[PDB]
Amino acid sequence: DQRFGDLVFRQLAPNVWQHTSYLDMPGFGAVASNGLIVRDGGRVLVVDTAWTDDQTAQILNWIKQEINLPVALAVVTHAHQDKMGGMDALHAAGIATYANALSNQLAPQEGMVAAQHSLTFAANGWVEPATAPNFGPLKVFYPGPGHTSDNITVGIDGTDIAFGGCLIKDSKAKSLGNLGDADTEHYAASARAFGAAFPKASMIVMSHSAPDSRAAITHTARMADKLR
Ligand SMILES: [O-]
Ligand SMILES: [Zn+2]
Ligand SMILES: [Zn+2]
Repeated sequence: DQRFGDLVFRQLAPNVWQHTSYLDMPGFGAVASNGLIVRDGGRVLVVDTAWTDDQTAQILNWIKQEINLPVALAVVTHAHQDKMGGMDALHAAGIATYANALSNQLAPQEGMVAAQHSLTFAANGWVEPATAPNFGPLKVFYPGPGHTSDNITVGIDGTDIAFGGCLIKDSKAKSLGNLGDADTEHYAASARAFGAAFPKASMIVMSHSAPDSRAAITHTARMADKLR
């Protein structure tokens, strides 16, 4: 771990880092949320904002210090604050932003600023390529409704890493976290669909646990079986 102001950064693979930010949300403690930073040749790609604009600007500061290449785009994985709370900071920095069309639709009512561009998805869940131009190694997949109706996931080609966002919790988790906007009927199938989309990913990264093996997926799905 690298502490940088109030955030934490951890290298996961040669061109991949996890960003972590915290929100002291009254009645729950200081909640960590993780996203990703990927160097693709001469540019940087970001998955998820931090909770706030200020924290997200700090992610960009860390990138400037440690990588020193332009951030070409960011993709955010649903319309909750931990994933989209820093959209304004990305826009102020001139970064092109992407989210599930449904996330952009939901953003205002969730108190979020929408991304600039909307991703749409084929019936099988893979992103429609025209809507994710220049995504390089980021392979975006909609696994079905789970943690939220709009949750999306991202594999990183050239690595063993797939990012489940808030859909997936680690193999030791006692709960599925914030289910306030969850789809209880479809959660288990959506967790399993994420696993099936990225079958060779041995490192599973997620919002509210440290990186884990694929047991994160099986355990999450087995816990989600109890929601039905
Ligand atoms: O979330
Ligand atoms: Zn969420
Ligand atoms: Zn979350």
